[PDB]
Amino acid sequence: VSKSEIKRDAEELKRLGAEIVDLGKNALDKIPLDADLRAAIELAQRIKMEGRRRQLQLIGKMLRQRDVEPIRQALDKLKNRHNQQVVLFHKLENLRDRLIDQGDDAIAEVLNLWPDADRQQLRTLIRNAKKEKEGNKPPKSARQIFQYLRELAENEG
Amino acid sequence: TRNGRDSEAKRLGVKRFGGESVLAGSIIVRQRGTKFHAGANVGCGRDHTLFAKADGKVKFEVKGPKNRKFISIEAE
Amino acid sequence: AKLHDYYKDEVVKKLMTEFNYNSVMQVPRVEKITLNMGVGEAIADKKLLDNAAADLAAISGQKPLITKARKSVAGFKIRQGYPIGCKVTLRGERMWEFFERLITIAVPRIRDFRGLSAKSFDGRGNYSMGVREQIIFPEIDYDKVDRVRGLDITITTTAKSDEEGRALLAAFDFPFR
Amino acid sequence: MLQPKRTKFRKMHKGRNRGLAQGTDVSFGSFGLKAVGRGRLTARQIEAARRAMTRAVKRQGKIWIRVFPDKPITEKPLAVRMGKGKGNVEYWVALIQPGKVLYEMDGVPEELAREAFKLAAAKLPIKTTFVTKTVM
Amino acid sequence: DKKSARIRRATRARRKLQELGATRLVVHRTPRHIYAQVIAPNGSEVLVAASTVEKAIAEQLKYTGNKDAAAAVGKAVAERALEKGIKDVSFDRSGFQYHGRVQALADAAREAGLQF
Amino acid sequence: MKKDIHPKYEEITASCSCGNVMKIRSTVGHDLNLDVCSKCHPFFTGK
Amino acid sequence: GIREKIKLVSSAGTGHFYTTTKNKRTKPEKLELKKFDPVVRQHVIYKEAK
RNA sequence: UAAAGAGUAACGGAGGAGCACGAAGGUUGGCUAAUCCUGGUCGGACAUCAGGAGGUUAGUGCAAUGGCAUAAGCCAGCUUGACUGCGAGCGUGACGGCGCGAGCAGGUGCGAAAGCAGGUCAUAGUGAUCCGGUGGUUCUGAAUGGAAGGGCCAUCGCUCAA
RNA sequence: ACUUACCAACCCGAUGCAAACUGCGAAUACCGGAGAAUGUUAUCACGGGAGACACACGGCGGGUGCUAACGUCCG
RNA sequence: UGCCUGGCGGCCGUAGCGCGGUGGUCCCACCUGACCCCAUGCCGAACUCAGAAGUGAAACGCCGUAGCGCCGAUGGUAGUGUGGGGUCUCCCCAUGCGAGAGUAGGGAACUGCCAGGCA
Ligand SMILES: [Zn+2]
Repeated sequence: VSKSEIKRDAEELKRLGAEIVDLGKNALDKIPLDADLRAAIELAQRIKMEGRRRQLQLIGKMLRQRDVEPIRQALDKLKNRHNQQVVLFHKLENLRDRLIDQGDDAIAEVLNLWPDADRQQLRTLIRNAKKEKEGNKPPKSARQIFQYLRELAENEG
Repeated sequence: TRNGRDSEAKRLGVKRFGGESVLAGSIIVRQRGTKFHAGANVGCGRDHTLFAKADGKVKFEVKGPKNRKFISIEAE
Repeated sequence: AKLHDYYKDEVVKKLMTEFNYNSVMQVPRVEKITLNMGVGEAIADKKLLDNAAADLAAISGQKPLITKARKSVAGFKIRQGYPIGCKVTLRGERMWEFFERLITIAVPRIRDFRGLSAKSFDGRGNYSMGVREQIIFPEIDYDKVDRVRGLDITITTTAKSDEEGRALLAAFDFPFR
Repeated sequence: MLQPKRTKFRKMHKGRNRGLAQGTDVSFGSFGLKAVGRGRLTARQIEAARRAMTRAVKRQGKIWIRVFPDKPITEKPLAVRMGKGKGNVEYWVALIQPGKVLYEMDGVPEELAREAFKLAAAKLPIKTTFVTKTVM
Repeated sequence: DKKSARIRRATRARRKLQELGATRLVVHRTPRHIYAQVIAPNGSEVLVAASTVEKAIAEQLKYTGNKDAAAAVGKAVAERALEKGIKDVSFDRSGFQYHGRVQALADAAREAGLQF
Repeated sequence: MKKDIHPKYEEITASCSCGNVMKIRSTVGHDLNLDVCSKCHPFFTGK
Repeated sequence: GIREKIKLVSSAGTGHFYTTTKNKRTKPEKLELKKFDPVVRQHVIYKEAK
């Protein structure tokens, strides 16, 4: 509706692209980014400062022509700034004590709602979780419980 | 309504009038449509820019059953 | 071509004794037969048009043609180039062969028939019908029909007046109105 | 008041009042009023002149109108400098060139025509004259 | 119309050959006998013309208009065009599809030694 | 006429119950059973 | 924007390639197009249209 | 607006573009609509039409304009000339740039051939240089041989949108 | 099927207007050629040096404005 | 070389449209016989064939018809270059160029080459 209205909208997308290049390689693969865009990211930091502007012009160019919300939404989870991400972790730890203290009454909800949960391994993990807590041993396996639930949270496959 | 803007009107129109000699390959008239049709020894450009194909003097003729203005050149 | 012979031996001499035509071939002759078909809703089901073409392929001796939309209209959800109906043109010996099937068996089998129309004329001398329940024809089987359909048959004639069709169909023996 | 319901463009250039007349002679009635001066007629003036003469002529006869507004004009609102687009919609006017007929009359004697046209001539901002239809 | 349809479709070649400024060989079909003419590049005059109507060739054929007889009129017009010195013509479709009795018309001229 | 694109053209012998035997260019099949015909039809009596 | 720029590489062993644009969304199939190649002085097929 | 070469401004009036098309390009062949009359079934103010005054008021991927019957409008087969190196000459701008471009060498597609094809009927669909990726070039390679690096060519590299 | 102090599509004859309409269409301007006469080559190419890139008014044809302006912007 | 017909052109309505008459030995257009040579997103109206039995119905050519379309004066008028003037939003004067529309009138074509048929 206004040429300058598009301008600030496009410029806002430009600084978003400048945030992707300023993000580490290990966390770069987390976002569902296409290979064509991904390949342009690695060349962006290794190019000289003036070429970064051209690369920033590149990154903005084919990022506007496609959908942006899933990329922005996925980036928000990694930054842990989207509201649904932090509450998801709240319920993820809310089912820990619901499961680590009983071990039988909490598995029903997980299997009924999530069909990719390996109940063969989950029961054994709770067996170790009960053993370490009862024997007042350091929680060397409690961390792995959260990783498995977190991994299955976003379709581990 | 946010008006006040116009394009740069490029240089068209009858530009090589009849009775003058031109060298081969020189344009005669730059036109949008086929206001003037190519005639004897005259070629039509991609954008209907009539260009000469041989040396001579340009003459203007109105030929055809539809009274269409044709552009032709004769060897001098 | 038994009607073509019937046209040659009796029809031609009858008309010169009636309208005293100067030229023997000046008398108008049949040119072609038009069978026009239209489904209830083309966009609803394309198989209906395909079945309609199959029915027209059964009634005629040749495969019919599919017609495209003449012009798209935005208010009636019709797009340009979209197949909207089916048709077939018959030429050569096909006029005389198809004409006998119409008047000998097809028209007499029409339910509640009291006479074909005697007013549907364009003003020049070409005579047009639109008939319902094409199932009267024996080629179209009554068990394979999916719905009740119709057919539009028109005659093509070089006649210059509507009154001249009166005489021509009289020679072709249309019963009455 | 008189105005076309639909216009091709919401506003039109100012234009000029140069040139000669076209409708020198009346071709519908026997008597008519012809403009002698040069100026402009608005919708109000046309309505006022027609109303003023209508009260003087009985329904017997016939009345013709030869002037239409056909020309839009706008006015600039208060406390606005030069620019900010063109003016706002206030009213329209018509172009008048001296020599063409304004109103045409028929059906009642000349004496009533003189009285009727005299009453409507004053409310017109231009000097007019009376003419009689001739052969051909 | 029957005649206007072929006239309007053949002027595309007529303008093209006129622009090229080269002689053209034009033929029009008739359901009984076929003509054949050769036109100068100017178009205001002919150079050689030979048809099958002349009785010289109208006695050595079965039917006037046919493929078998088309190779005779085509050869005859080409034979008498050799001494003219033109040595070259340009064929025109003349609004008729290039197949049928028109095949032998051009083939006979090509076989006689005309470069087109 | 183009082959392999049009339906069959087999000769058939049709006959109405009245007794009018005629050969009709049609594609009904092995035989064509009819009940009425152009003749012997009560059209000129009903009107 | 929606269009994706693509490169057409000669099916021969040479590395000479041509540049062009095709909409992958509507035409995801690889192109079967042959164009002149100056290095081999002939006409060669071009493939791998992204 | 713009005053009959070109060009000509304003907070002058109306608008559009940052694409798309591997077909919607080329060749060859073929064809010609809006609107209305009569007749015709579900069918109505289009369904597709049979007969008619109209040869384009229809259409021309999109805003407008100018053109388009030899149709540039419509359909089908083959198709890549939307090719490589060029390109005398002309026009437009102060210039960078941009556009037209006959014709030459090679290899092609169409049709029998004459010939056409260096993109789309045309006019907006775009970005010069510096510096980055790829391939080629033994072009060069700070002692010799390499290598690194640099150069040249094509190429994707801007909301450089001030 | 009848009727009405209501309205009216379309066509016909006449009458106008239109920068964004032209079945028509000037005077001038512009381009080129030929020629007698005149004009300190006043014409063009290149090189050196500049200045300037804030114009106002009047007439003519216009845009805006009320043809309101010692009004603005145009040739 | 005289008349008629056909093809390719000159010019593009004084070149056409409409009405009436005329033409079939010859030159043209419908109409017949239809294994094939040419190929379809659909038949031999309309384009490709091997045939002259009929007809000049439609079309085409020719002649007349001024109903329409069209061309078009002379004068007049609007406009305008140059210079001057006025009561200067617009006009006049001297001179030059001269509209559009309308009227009288014209107009039912002319011409080049070649081929065929009748004298
Ligand atoms: Zn019976």
